[PDB]
Amino acid sequence: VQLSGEEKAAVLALWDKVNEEEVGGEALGRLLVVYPWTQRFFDSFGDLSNPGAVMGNPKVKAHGKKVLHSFGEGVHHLDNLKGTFAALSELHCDKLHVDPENFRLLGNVLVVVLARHFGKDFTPELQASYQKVVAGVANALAHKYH
Amino acid sequence: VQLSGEEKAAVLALWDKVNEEEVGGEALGRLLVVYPWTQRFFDSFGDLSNPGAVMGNPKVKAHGKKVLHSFGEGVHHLDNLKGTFAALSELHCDKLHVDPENFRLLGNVLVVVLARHFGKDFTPELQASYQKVVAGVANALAHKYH
Amino acid sequence: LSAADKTNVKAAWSKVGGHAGEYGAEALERMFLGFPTTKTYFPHFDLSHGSAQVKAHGKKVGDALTLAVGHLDDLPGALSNLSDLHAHKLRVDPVNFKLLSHCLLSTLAVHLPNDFTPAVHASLDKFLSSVSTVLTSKY
Amino acid sequence: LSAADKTNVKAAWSKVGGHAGEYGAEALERMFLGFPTTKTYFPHFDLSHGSAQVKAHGKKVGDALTLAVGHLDDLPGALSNLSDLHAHKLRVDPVNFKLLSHCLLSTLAVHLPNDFTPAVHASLDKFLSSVSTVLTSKY
Ligand code: HEM
Ligand code: HEM
Ligand code: HEM
Ligand code: HEM
Repeated sequence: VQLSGEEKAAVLALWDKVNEEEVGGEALGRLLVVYPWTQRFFDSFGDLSNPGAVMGNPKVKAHGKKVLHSFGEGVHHLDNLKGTFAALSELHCDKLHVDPENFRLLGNVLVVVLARHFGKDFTPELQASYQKVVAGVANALAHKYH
Repeated sequence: VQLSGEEKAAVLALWDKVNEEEVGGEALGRLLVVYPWTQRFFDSFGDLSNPGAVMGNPKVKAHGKKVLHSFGEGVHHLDNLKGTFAALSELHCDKLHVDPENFRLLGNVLVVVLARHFGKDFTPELQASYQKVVAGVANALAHKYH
Repeated sequence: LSAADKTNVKAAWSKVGGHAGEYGAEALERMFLGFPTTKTYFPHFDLSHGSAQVKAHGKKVGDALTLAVGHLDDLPGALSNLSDLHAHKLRVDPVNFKLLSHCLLSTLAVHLPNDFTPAVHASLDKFLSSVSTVLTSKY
Repeated sequence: LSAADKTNVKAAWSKVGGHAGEYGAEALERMFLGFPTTKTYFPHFDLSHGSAQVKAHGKKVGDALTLAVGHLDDLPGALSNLSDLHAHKLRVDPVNFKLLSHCLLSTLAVHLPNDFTPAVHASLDKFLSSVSTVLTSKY
């Protein structure tokens, strides 16, 4: 990913402050509420009818934590994104059949959730760097669809 | 691009029958008529107000021929798409600032124009292979946006 | 849609005539082969070439499009039943409506090459986007 | 938009209050930095941080959003002037309306974290998509 050396340091320093469970649970829940067709993939998780049931569903929280942990792996391996997510790309293409447009949607919801948690510390410049990161991850996850 | 050996041969055999000037002129013209915000990039070419002025504009025909010729280069280099279009990706990102969603739009218009020219010979299976080709080209052209 | 679009769409669909079901089936087939992710909505279908389920479903799709062309001034009313089905029950990802639209245009180009002029393509594209918007309107 | 959406959007915008112009300017800045292709529509602007042109344009954007929230039942009428500008004169690529919407939501999250609940985010997303649709409706 085209990221300067000052940019990477700011990205890594913010990740130190990311609670993967809180952020991850909130980002996956907001995806399910805002883009409700994504609920189709998670029928396993039970009741996802109203926002209250989504945000407090323990499986939404646990899965969001797993998603965010894997995001954090990408953040710590920005020079090898395609290889970090190769196995996950196969899983999402071949087993789950997620359209890759949804990877971009989740990445943008994550950015909005980072904004909500960090406030004015989440500057326009730091958002810009995170937009490059989430796009890099979405394209690594789409690699094996191609 | 994930293409079988039988698939590549069918793709190449159709390209033998492609008139780059006729197909290219029609595909670029249809892009400009159907997705009229794309006209913004081609003010150089003059009058693009109504469909009649677009389809008969000689610069639309000449540019569409150039675009299709470069497509044909991709078709003949399907194992090295990123390298065939590297210089063009730089040009479209850095100099012209074309959003890459428009590469996908042009690729789909090209497929519709192939369908119109070849009729029943443009089978569901041959279209499927061309969809892989045009997506591979659109992603090679988007390479240096990332 | 503009009044010129409406006129083009009604004109173009009168040339489709009774082949709407056959074109709807071919469009589905083109979509399943070109865009294999779409097959996951049809676990209960035989997706074989010439499958009678695809042929029957293509007829339902073509009939709904013909109904829409007769109700261009009130698509949400004419299609409300289908909006609930695709958004609430089926939860179809909106991206797939773009894919089917493209496959339908490809099918019309194949069979009506002299009628599929640039102006008619542009009006049909707008019609199919307008149908798609209605069908994804319940989310 | 549903009636529940309308209620959420009117409620959420009353919490924005008089900061609509400042949020519109910040959203533009976030967009120009995150999505540099959008800068090509503003050759005549100083895109510096704190530029008065961006601040002034952010005020026009925030005012138009406030106008839209007062006219949720007739957005095409209330925004028709802006539809002609963005589609016919400026020819803004529709993708850029998604980018600005995302940047505006990001800005609201920053400044109103306790009010930016999942239900309010979902209603604002629908509102911004509905505004965007109107503004790209003339093609
Ligand atoms: C874009 C960033 C994404 C990342 C980093 C990511 C990551 C992951 C990870 C790490 C797993 C764990 C699989 C395992 O434990 O073996 C997983 C599974 C899964 N993901 Fe994703 N994912 C992303 C996007 C999406 C999206 C957008 C959807 C659907 C809208 C989705 C649907 C699923 C499903 C259904 C599973 C399996 C859940 C289960 O086994 O119960 N993912 N993903
Ligand atoms: C997706 C497949 C595409 C291919 C293979 C392609 C290819 C080309 C080629 C070969 C050139 C020649 C530049 C030169 O002669 O040095 C070019 C220039 C150009 N392209 Fe593309 N292009 C694609 C898509 C697009 C799209 C979608 C747009 C805008 C909507 C666009 C806008 C332009 C412009 C404005 C120029 C410069 C024209 C001029 O110098 O007068 N291209 N492109
Ligand atoms: C122009 C766009 C579309 C139209 C006019 C349309 C129309 C219809 C109609 C008329 C029905 C059957 C209603 C009934 O028998 O009760 C139906 C069902 C269905 N549609 Fe759509 N459809 C469209 C797009 C899509 C897309 C893009 C998908 C998914 C890729 C999809 C998936 C389904 C499925 C799974 C069913 C149920 C089929 C069954 O269970 O027999 N549809 N649609
Ligand atoms: C919520 C979406 C948007 C709204 C409410 C909005 C609103 C406005 C308003 C109120 C004006 C000024 C009208 C006037 O002074 O006559 C304007 C102008 C303009 N907008 Fe938009 N806009 C939106 C999206 C966009 C986007 C996405 C772009 C391009 C990336 C864009 C580019 C422009 C430009 C270039 C101008 C002319 C500015 C000038 O020359 O001073 N707008 N918009």
